[PDB]
Parts: sequence; structure tokens; C-alpha cells
Amino acid sequence: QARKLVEQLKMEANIDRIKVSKAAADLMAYCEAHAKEDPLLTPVPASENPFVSAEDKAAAERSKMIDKNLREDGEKARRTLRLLLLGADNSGKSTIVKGIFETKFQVDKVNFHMFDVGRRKWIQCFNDVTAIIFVVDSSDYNRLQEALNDFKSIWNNRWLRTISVILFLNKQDLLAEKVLAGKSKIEDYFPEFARYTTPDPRVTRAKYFIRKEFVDISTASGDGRHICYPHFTCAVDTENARRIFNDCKDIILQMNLREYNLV
Amino acid sequence: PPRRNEALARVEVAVLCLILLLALSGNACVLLALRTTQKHSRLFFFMKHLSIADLVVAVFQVLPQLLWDITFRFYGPDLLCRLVKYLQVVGMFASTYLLLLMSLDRCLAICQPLRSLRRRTDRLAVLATWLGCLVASAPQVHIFSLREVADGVFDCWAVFIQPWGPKAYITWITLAVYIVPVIVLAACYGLISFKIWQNLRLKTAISKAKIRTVKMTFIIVLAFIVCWTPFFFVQMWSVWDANAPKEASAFIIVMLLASLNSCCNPWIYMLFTGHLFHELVQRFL
Amino acid sequence: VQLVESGGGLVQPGGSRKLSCSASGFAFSSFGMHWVRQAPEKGLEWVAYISSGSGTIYYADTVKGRFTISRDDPKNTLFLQMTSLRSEDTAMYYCVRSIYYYGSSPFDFWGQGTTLTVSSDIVMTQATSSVPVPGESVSISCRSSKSLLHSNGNTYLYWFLQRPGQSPQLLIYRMSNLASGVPDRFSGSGSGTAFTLTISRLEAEDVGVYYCMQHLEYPLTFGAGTKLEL
Amino acid sequence: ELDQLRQEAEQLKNQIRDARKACADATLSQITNNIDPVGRIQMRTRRTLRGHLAKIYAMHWGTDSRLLVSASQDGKLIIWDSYTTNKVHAIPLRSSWVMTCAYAPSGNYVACGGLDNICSIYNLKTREGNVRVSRELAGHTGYLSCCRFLDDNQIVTSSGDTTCALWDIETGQQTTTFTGHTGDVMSLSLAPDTRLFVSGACDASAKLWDVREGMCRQTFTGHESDINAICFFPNGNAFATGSDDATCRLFDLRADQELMTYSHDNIICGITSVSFSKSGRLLLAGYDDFNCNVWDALKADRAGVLAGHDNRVSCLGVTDDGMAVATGSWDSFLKIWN
Amino acid sequence: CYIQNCPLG
Ligand SMILES: [Mg+2]
Repeated sequence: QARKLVEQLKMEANIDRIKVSKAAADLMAYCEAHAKEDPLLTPVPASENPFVSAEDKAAAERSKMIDKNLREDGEKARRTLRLLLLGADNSGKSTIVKGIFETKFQVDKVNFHMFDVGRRKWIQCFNDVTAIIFVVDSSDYNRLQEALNDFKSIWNNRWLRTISVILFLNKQDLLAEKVLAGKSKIEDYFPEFARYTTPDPRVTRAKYFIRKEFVDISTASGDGRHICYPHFTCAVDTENARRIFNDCKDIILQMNLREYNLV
Repeated sequence: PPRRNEALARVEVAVLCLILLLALSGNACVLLALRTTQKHSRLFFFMKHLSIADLVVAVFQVLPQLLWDITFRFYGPDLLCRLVKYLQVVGMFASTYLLLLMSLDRCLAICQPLRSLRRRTDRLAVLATWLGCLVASAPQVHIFSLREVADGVFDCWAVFIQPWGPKAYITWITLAVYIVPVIVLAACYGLISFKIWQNLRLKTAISKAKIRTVKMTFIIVLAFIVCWTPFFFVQMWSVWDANAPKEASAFIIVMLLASLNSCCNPWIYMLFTGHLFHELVQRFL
Repeated sequence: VQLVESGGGLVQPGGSRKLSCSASGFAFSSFGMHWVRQAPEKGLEWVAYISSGSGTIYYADTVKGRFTISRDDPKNTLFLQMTSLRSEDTAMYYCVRSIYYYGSSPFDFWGQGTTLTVSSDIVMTQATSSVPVPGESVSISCRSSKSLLHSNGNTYLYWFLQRPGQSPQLLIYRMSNLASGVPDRFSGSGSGTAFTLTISRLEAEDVGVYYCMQHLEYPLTFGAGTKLEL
Repeated sequence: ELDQLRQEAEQLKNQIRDARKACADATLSQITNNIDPVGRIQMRTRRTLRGHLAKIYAMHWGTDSRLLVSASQDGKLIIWDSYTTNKVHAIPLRSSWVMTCAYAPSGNYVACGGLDNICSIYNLKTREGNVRVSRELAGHTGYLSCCRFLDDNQIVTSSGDTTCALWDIETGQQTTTFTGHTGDVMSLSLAPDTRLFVSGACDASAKLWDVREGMCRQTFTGHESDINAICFFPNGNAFATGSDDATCRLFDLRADQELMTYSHDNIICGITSVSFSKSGRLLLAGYDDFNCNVWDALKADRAGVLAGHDNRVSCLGVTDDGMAVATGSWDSFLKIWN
Repeated sequence: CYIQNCPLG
């Protein structure tokens, strides 16, 4: 299919052209002939610019009810929170809490909304969300360098300067098996693991090194406007919905301090 | 008919004029700055309502008490003075309790951050407060009157039940307008400056933002106490001591200082926030 | 769309009555309403008006005081209560729907009326009374007291048509616009107080009385009628 | 022939560039040296439309210059009578992540589309006094960014799956599909004769299409970032674009090369919308700086500002008679300037 | 003053 582009290039190369000395003096002659009909250049008289009957009053009475209905529905929709769920693949992002998809749940009489767009352009829409959720596989040592760079591409975005980030390190049960088997060497991928020590030892020292790499990119440059909240998940875990609520309480408490100017 | 002193009376037309002019300019500057200028939130609402309460006080508590002392006795009908007194006490109650409302809002927005509230509550709170004030200022019309006192000269005179009227009335007002507000205004900023205080010890496990809260609690409590304590002391004394120097210049001069918070509140609450003062200075320039 | 009326009967003076109209086929809760009567051998006459949401009512001074109008939305019904009747209240009663926003057309659908036997304000003039009529072009005219031209640019004059043994119909609204379902033989024109309906290429089923109506200010005054015969 | 065919690519790319080198014998900025400047353009606000309770994303006028339609992220579509600020219609949607809406030339239908990969059509003037759906068009694999009507039975759509499409509303099937770009497509602009249209893509290139044939004709370049807005000139022989590198550029059709660029050293934010005037002497643009600029299209000098908003603008529009200008923003207000 | 009649002076 390499010849397809060449065919279009050949079709494009054979075209007739005129010189700009005549292609611009023609654009100049269009305005001088239509100059006296653009009101935004020649101000119109103050009495001609367009900017009650028995029927004009019924029109306004009709318009006065739409406003109350709109305001009633908006004030009702004011309540709930809204979350955005990211994560590439191999992680199980669709199995942590139990076009475009949507999901609802509630704990302690507070409703959450979770979205999953099934990203450099459409990310502006989710600019007023409460928190972003990022999921990572903690048993796939080759894609970790991909996940590390995706995390930093998200943390350093332009439209997400004040949006906090929760972080789940998934599939920790496989990591214990892989590390205690002994057939896989972690230093084969990250050489600086040979010097690190902890501040089940072989698994703890392994997982804390994995966490530190993300927390370093986190605390590198944040200026104290948003922060990251790390957690260790598993394949089956029922206590995963309390963490998001306990972390949104701390996102809202740290948000009220800056409107009333107590800091 | 008993007379008075030309000299002592003169110093009075001066103190009240100073207080009135200050209380007018300060509140107006807060209102102008809030409207002209950024971060429209649930803070300017209460601050704006508080200023309206302070202006009502400064207009309907100093001006009558001042034109009165310009003359010796009030020249009018009965219902006029019977309503003047009502307004005078209503102002004092409302200007004290709007501040409690604002502080309580701050305290619960920091202490319990996940709370669902709408504008309907943010208006019903204010109307319930004003209704409570207008109901609590009632006996002002009962115990006061207009009557002749000597040689066919009439004035607004107060008549209490002889044994226990004056003591009970003054004690009730001082307990409902001084002690309870200061206790609640201490609890508010005791809880606020304890949550913020602990949060930073839990996070860093920085020292400049760890004292601004105490430097804001102090100024807030000290202004209130210093502004309200001289008036009630002499008031309780003169109404609790048969032998009291009611002829000294001190009692006469300090007895008229009731509206002193309306001078200090607009400066404090507009200076603590950063932009307002400089924004007004730039707009007027 | 359907609007069927009820009530009627034989009644002696000094009594009372209730009329009901049932609707089926549209969003009843967003249309205005009108009652309109017609004497046994006379034209049309306006009676009452209730708005949408029951927030603005208008009566006729001829019957103001004893009549009442009221609508029931979730049951889709319109009610008119009459008390202390007289001998001049013998007529056929209809029901009319209308809606108001920018660009709409009111008075479009009429109903089937009921009969009941009981044994300043602008005036419109319908000069002619009968004209013999084929494929021949015709013209009709109407005239008012003052000029209906408003400051919005609008002109509030309506045209209707009643065939023998039927309900009236809408042809043109606001003096120049043709309704929906109408052929292009009929057309409209006019100016301030000088109007003319120009029917061209006459055909069959176009025989009956014609009326003009106004909507500039209440009350709503019909005309006397111009009849066409073959 | 893995690389043998790749040899002719550079040859043709350097040959058409050489063929364009000959046509540049002067500059538009050279002959416009003797012309009357526009002067200070002072415009004030006339109407403020309130009623939306979220961010506002799209807006389109009507063909009579009185009725208009607007779309916002609260999940509502609203039609406005801009002479009295009355609401004529208010339509609720099924999804709330919308990005585009359109007005029909006749006045009987409106169209809406967003992050749900579907384009919806709504019938306005129907007996029974309701507003309901007519037809739903499916077949795109990305999100929708723009749409425009030709007649009451034909619509063009642009998607984030790097393609464009033409539809027939009665049947409901995609009859023509336009391919050839590399990144997401953001903008779209029909020609006054409705026989061609230009497109803007997320890879700094703009292509010209043919509706009856179905293939590309010309491709233009010279931006250093993604293109967000494109609009046709009144004459129909030229078009303008707007990108994220804080620059606006004017291209040409019969000369195949660009003519003018509108830049300022104090501007550092990206353009979000652009629109020409009725005569073709002014060019209005919207910025992330929370205000709009008014450039002189023939001298590239600035000639005014419109600073009435307190967030980014994201919409713009001029009437067919050129009476008023309408602007939306992320602060949930519409404003009419004149 | 205010709650009680003021003294002379
Ligand atoms: Mg005195």
C-alpha cells in the first residue's frame, strides 16, 4: 500500500497556479466594493439597530416556566461527586469496585459517579472532576517502564494542575509468587535495586522499591497544589470503596482551607 | 427643673460624631470593594450581610442618641420614642448574632467538609436570625414610656418594678449579648486551629503557616472583649451599687460607648483576606 | 387530534349547567383554551379564555359574573360552569386550542360543539352578504376601527371558513401566512385597516360563510360573515 | 521495493515545493502598505443570556438572524429569541458529553453530537406541539467534533477516527467516506456554493475535499501544532485557521500557498475559535486568555478587544446580515456584542 | 443610656 501515497502525490503535483501578485490584489478588491455594507465597520444609526402585544405577553409567560424547571433540575443535580478511571490494560480496572461507560455506587449516603472512556484531546472535558484513578500491574516487569512514563505524562498535564490522583498497585498476590520462586531477577530490569534496602523481607523490599519510583515522580514537582495517594490492592478485595471516600474527605478538607483563606 | 453642665455636655457631641463618621466610612468601603472586585464564594455573602447590620446599627443607634443630646429633652410624640428604643436594641442584637452565624459557617465548613447545603438554607438562616432579634427586643416598648417628670416637662422615661426590675433586665441582656457569644466565638476558633494544627503534624511525618492561625484567633477574640467590656462594667456597677459615682466624667463619657465593634470589624475582616484592600486602592486610583 | 364536547339539553330559566370537553392526541398541558358560541341563526361570539397553567383568565362582559372556566390536566378535560341563565343563552358551544411563542399559529384546530336550549371595543364590518359564483377568481374584504399594525411589524387579522354542517377552519394567520394542510389557491394581502382575501381558481367544496377576526387586544370580536353561493 | 518506492516520495515533495517557489513573486503584506487603517473598534455588550448551569461548548445562529441555538454540558439544548431574550424551546438530551450542534438552513431540524459516537437529529415544527428525535446516525469509531447541514436530507460529519463522512438522513447510511489524514480532525467549514469543504487536523495540515467526487484536491502546511478552528472567507476563494502555537494563518486556494500570519509577542495562549466578518475586512478570534481579539485581515495589526468574560471563550459567531456577534464561555453566559 | 435613662451632665 506504499504506492497509494505516491499516487496521491502525483495527482497533487499536476495543478495549475496563478501568481500571488494577482491572487492577493483580487482579495483586496472584494472589500472595497463591499465596504459600505458591513455595520461593524460603519456604525449604523442609533434608531435602526435592532439591538407589549396580547401575544408577546403570552410568549413571555411561556418563557417564565422553562427557567424554573431548569433551575429546579440543576439544583437537584448539584449533589453528587464524579470520578475518572484510567489504566491501559492487563490491570483489571473494570474489576476493582463492585462510546463511554458509566457506573454508580454510594456509601454512607453519598453517591459517586465513575466513568470509563472505552487521550491528548478529550481530556479537557474531565477538568472539574474530584479525583483521577490510575491502575498499574505490579507483576509485569517489562511494561513497568511504559506505566512509569504514562504516569508522568498524566501528572504533568496542563489541564490537570490541581486534580489529585489515587493510585492502586494491583495484583500483589502474583508478585509474592514471582519473587519467592527465585527464577526472576528484578535487578535485571532495574540495576539500582542492588543497593536499595528496606527502611517476608524479600517481598517487602521488592514492593517498596516499586512504590518509591512512582512517589518520586509524584513529589518531584507539585508545588503543594495536588498530591498522590498510593495503595496496595489485590485480585479479590471488598474494602476498596472506603479508601476512595476517606481520600475524598482529605481532598475536600484541603480544598476548603484555600477558599476561606486560612492558609 | 434641674440643669446640667455646658462643658461635659460639649465633649459628648464630639465623641458621638467621631464614632458615627468612622462607622459610616468603614462599612461603605467593604461594600464598594466587594462589588467592584474575583473568587465569588460562600464568604462574601455573610460579610456583606454583616456590613448591612453594622450600617443599620450606626444609623439607627447613634443618630437619635446624638440629636437627643444636642437638645436636652426629646420633642415629639409617644410612639416615635417608643419605636426609637426598639430600633436601638434590635441593632445591637442583630450585629452581635450575624458574626456568630459567619463564624459557625467557617467552623463546620472546615470541620465537617462533606455537607450538602443549598442557597435556600443560606437565606432561611438569615431570616430566622432577623426574626429572632426582632422578637427578643420586645420589652423595650413595655418598660419605656413618655411622661412628665418635673414642672410639666416630658421625656422618655423608664419605669421598672421597684424591687427587682433594673437588676434583672440588665443581667439578662449582659448574659445574652456578652458571655454566650464570646464562649461560642472561642470554641469555633479553638476547633478550627486544632484541626489545622494536627493535620500538619500528620502530613510532614511549614512553620510559618503554623502561627498565622493563632495570630488570627487572638485579634478576633481580643477586639470583641476589649470593645464590649467597659460599657457593661459601668452599666452593671451603676445598677448594682447604691453608692456609685454617677457624677464623674468617666461614667458619663464611657456610658455612651455602646457601638464600638462597628468600627473595628470592617478593617479586620477585610484586611485578613489578601486582595480586597489593594484591589480597592487600585480601583480608586 | 380530537376535542369532543358534552353537556347540552333542555333547561328552564334561572338554572345552572356544566359543560365538559375531552381532548385526546396532543400535549394538552401546553396549549391555551377558548370557548366560542354561535346563536341559532347568527355569527360567532367569544366567551372565555384560560391560559396555560391556569394563571391568566379573561371573561366576556356580557356574561361576566355568572360564568366560570376551569381545566383539569391529568384527566385532560376542560370545564365551563354557568349559573342563573337567561333566554339569550341558546346557542351552539365549541372549543378551540391555541399556542403562543415566536412564529407559532394559534386558533388552528376547532372541535365539535354542543347545543343547549333554554326556553373602546373594536367592531369588524363584513359589507357583503351573498355573492353568486366555476374557475372564477373572487375577492373578499374586511375593515376595522383602528389600524391593527403594531410596532413589532405584525398585523393581527385572521381568516376562517365554515362549510354547511361542520366546524370552522383556519386559512391564514396574521394577514399573510398560509396554514398547514391548505392549498395555494387561497392567498392574503392588505394594509392598515384595508384588507382583502384573494381566492383564485375557484373550485368545488369552497362554498360557505367567511369571517375575519382580530387578536390585538381583548375582547376578541368576530364578524358578521360573507356568504358565497353557486 | 521496500525503499525503492520511498525514493519518489522525496522527489515529488521537493518538486512540488520547487513549483510553489515560483509563484511567490510578491507578498500580501507589501501592496497593503497604502490603505486606510480600521481604527479603534469599540464594541459594547447589548444582551446577556443566562440559564445554563455548566460549561458551554457550541453555538450556531439561524438563517434569519433572529433565532439561535446553544449547547452546554449540563445536558440541555436551548433555542433563544435574541431580540427579547425569550426561550422558545428547551430540549433534554440522552448523553451529557456533547461537543457540537448545528442549525438547519430551513428551520425545521437541529443536530447534536459528542463523546457517544452518534449524531442526533431533532424535529422542531411538528403537530402535537412536541420535540422528538428523527434519526440517529451511527458508524464512526471515534468522537464527533463538528457537523453541518447541506439540505434537509444530507449532513457532513467529522470524527476523531481520522475520517470524514457524508450521510443521507432518509435512508440513514454513510454513502461517502473521506480518508487521508493522520491525526484527529477538529474543524470543518462548508463552502457558500456547497460543493467543497476544508478540514483541520491534529497534525498541522489542512485538506480540501470535493463532495461529488470524493477525494482530496490540495493539502496545506506550516503550523507547528494542532489546528483547532477553520473558517471560509465570504468570497469563497480562501480560508483561515487557528492553532495552539498562538498564531492565525491565512491560506489560498488558487495559489496553493499561505499569505499572512497574525502573531504578537505578548500572546502566549492558544486560539480556540475564529470567524470572519460580512465584508471581509475584520477577523475575530477567541483565546484562552479569557478574551477575544479583533484583527485587521489586510494589515495583520490589532484593532480592538472584547473583555467581558471571566473564563475562556470557546465559541464565536456572526449573523448573515452582520448585525451582532455572539459569544459563549466556560462561565455559563451568552453575550451579544454590537 | 440605651437600656436605662442616662444620668445628667
Ligand atoms: Mg446626656
